[PDB]
Amino acid sequence: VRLVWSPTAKADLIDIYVMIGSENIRAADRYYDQLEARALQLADQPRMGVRRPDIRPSARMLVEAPFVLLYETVPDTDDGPVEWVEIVRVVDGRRDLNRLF
Amino acid sequence: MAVRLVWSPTAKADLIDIYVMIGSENIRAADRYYDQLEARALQLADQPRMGVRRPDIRPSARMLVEAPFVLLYETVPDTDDGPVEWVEIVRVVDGRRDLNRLF
Amino acid sequence: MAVRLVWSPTAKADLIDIYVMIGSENIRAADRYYDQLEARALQLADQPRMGVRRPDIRPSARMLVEAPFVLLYETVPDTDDGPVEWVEIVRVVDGRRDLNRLF
Amino acid sequence: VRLVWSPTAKADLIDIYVMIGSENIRAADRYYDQLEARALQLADQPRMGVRRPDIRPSARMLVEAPFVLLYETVPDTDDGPVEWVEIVRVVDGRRDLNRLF
Amino acid sequence: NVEKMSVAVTPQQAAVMREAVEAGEYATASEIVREAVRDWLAKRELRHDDIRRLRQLWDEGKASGRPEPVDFDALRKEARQKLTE
Amino acid sequence: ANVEKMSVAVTPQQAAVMREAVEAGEYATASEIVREAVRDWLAKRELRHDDIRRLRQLWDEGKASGRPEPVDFDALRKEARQKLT
Amino acid sequence: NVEKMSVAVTPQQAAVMREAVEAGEYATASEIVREAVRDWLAKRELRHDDIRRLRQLWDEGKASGRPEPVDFDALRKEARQKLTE
Amino acid sequence: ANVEKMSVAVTPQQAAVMREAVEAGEYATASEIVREAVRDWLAKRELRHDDIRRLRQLWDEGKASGRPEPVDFDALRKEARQKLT
Ligand code: NA
Ligand code: NA
Repeated sequence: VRLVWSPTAKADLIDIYVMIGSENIRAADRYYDQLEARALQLADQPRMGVRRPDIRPSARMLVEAPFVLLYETVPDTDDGPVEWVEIVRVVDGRRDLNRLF
Repeated sequence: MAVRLVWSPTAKADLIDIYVMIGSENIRAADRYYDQLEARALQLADQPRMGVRRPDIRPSARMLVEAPFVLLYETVPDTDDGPVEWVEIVRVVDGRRDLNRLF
Repeated sequence: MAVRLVWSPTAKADLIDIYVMIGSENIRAADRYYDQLEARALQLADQPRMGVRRPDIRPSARMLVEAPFVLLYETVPDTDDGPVEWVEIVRVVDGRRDLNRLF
Repeated sequence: VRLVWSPTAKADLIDIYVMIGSENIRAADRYYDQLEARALQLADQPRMGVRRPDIRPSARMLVEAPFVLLYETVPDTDDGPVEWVEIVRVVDGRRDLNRLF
Repeated sequence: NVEKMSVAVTPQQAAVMREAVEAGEYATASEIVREAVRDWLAKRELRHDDIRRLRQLWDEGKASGRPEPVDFDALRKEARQKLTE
Repeated sequence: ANVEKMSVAVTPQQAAVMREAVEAGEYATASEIVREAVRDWLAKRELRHDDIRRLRQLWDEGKASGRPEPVDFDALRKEARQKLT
Repeated sequence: NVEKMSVAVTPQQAAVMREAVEAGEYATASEIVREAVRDWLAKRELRHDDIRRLRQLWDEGKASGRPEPVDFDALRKEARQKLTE
Repeated sequence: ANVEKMSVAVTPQQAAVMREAVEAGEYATASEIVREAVRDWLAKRELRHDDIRRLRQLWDEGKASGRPEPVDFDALRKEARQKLT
C-alpha cells in the first residue's frame, strides 16, 4: 500500500519538529521516529484507524500520542485491497483538542 | 490466513453486559453494537497487529477502538513481526462507563 | 430597620420553578429550599450589602449564595454606604442548571 | 464586631504578597487592598459568607477572587450579636481548588 | 446488571438529549445519562478533594495559636521585609 | 519562530511534579506541559466567560420583566403546590 | 416546567447516587442527573468544538495540493534548515 | 523564594491571549495564569493516571479469569437476549 502525505501534513511535521527542536533536538528526532513507525504500521494495516464520518465521510483517525493522524484510504471501502493511504493532517492533541475521543 | 481469535471469560461477560444494558430499552441498538464488535474482531483476526501498543497498561497490551468501546487484546507471540498463533481479546471496555479522558 | 425587599417578576417565576421541579418528587425538599431561601432573603433585608459586588455581570449586581442557588440582586441607591431604600432580588439561579464553573 | 486572624491566616497573607510581589509589587498592594476591604465588609456583616459545615461545623467561606476566606463567627449562631469573627485561612483558589463551589 | 429509575430533567435538557439521539450521537437517552453520571462521579471525587484540602487547611489554622488583629500597613512592611531576606 | 519564550514563576511543588513527568518520559520538556496546560486553561476561561454572559442574560431578563413586588412565601408555597397539579 | 423519563443506569452508578442523597449532598437522584446532564451539555459543546477544528484542519489539508511520499531523512534535514533561518 | 522561575516556550497565539487576559485585569501577571493552568493540569494528569490504572485493573481481571475461547456472536445474541428475561 502506497503512503502519501498532503502538503499541509508535511508542513505539520515540519512545524512539530521546529517547535520542540527549538529546545530539544533529540526529542524532535524521537517524534519523527515514532510518527514514521506509525505511518509504516498504517501502510501495512490501512484500516487500523477509527472511521470519523462525522468529520468528513472518508476521514479516519489514528492516534500516535500526543499526535493524531487524520487520514483516508483510497478507495474508501471497509473491505478489499487499498491502493493508497493519504495522511491529510498531523494534529497535536495538546495544542488543538479538548479530548482525543 | 486468519489467526485464531479467542476471548477471555471476562471479555465474553463484557459483551453480554453491553448487550443487556442497551437491549433493556433498544434491542436494535444492542444488535448493531454486536454487528460492529463482531466486524472489528473479524478484521483483527486477519490483521492481528492493527491495535496500537499500550505497554503502559501491561507490556503486551494493544488497544483497538470501536466507539464507544475499547478492545484490549494481545497477540501471542507478542512480537512486532512474524507469525501470530492467536489473538486474545482480554476486555471490551465502554469508555462512557469507565474512562475519564475518553468518551 | 429592615429595608424594603422586592423581587422581579422573573425572580418570582424562578422560585416557583425551583419548587415545582423538586416538589414533583420530594415535597419536603421543596419546602426546605423555600425555608432556606426565605431565611436568606430576610437576612438580606436586614443587611442589604451582604452580597459580594459583581460589576462584571452588570454594574450594580451583587451575588449572595444559598447553595445550590445564587441570588442576584441590587440595592437602590447603588452605594457602598448610606441609607438603602430597597433591595431588589433580580434572579434566583440554580448553579446545577446554569453554571459551568460553580455547582 | 472584632476581627482577628489565625497565625496561619497571617502567614497566608504574607505568602500571597511575597509570591506576586516577587514580580509585581503594585499587584501585591492591590491584593492587600482588596482583602482588607472584604475583611472590613465581613466585620460589618459577619454572616455574609456561606456556611460549610461539611468542612468543619463552624466553617464559613467568603470569596474574594481569586481568594477564599475561611472563617468562623463567635458565637457560631445564625442570629443575634456576634462578638468576633476569626479568619482561619486565606486560600488561593488558583493554587488549591478545583472549583470554588 | 441494570438499574432502572424514573428521573426528572428540565425540558431544555430533555430536548437536547433527544436531538443528540436523533442525530445518531447516541442510541438512547440512557446512554447519555450513563456517560454524564460517570463524569459526575469523577467531578464529585474532585469536589471531595477540595473539601478535604479546605478541611486540612482549616485544621492547621485552628491549631496555630491565638488569633490576633491584623494591621495591613504593618503587614505590608513585613511582607516587603520577607521579600528582601 | 513558531514559539514565544517567557519567564514564569511556578510554585516549587508544581516545578517538582513537572520535572517528574518529564523524567518519566510523559513529556519531552516543561514547555510541552505549559502549552497543553494553557490550551486547557483557554477552554476553562471560555466556560467561565460563558457563565458571566449567562448570568448577565438572566439578570437582563429579570430587569426587563416589570415592577418588582414583595413575596409572601406562604402564599408562594400554595401557588407552587397548585402548579404541581 | 418538568420532564420525567425512565432511564437505565449501572448498579454501581445507582449505588453512589443513593449514597450521595443519603449523605445529604443532594435531595434526590434527579438533582444529580440534572447537574450531570448540564455538565454533559458543556462537554458536548467542547466535543463539537473538537470536531469542527478537525474538520477545518482536514479541509485545509485536502485543498493544499497533490499528496506525495515523505522521506523522513530528507524531512529532518529540511526541518533543521527551518530552525536556522 | 516561594516560587521557582523557568523559561518556557508557548505558542504565539497562546502568548497573545495570556497578554489579553492580563491587560483586561483578569490576572496580574502571566505567571498567575501558568500557576492556575498547571494546577488544573495536575488534576487532569491524575484523572488520566486513574484511567491507566483502571484499564490495567480490568486487563488483569481478564487475564485471571481462565481459558480464553472463541465466541459465536449468533449464539451470544441468544444468551444475552435470555438474560434480558
Ligand atoms: Na468517558
Ligand atoms: Na454547575
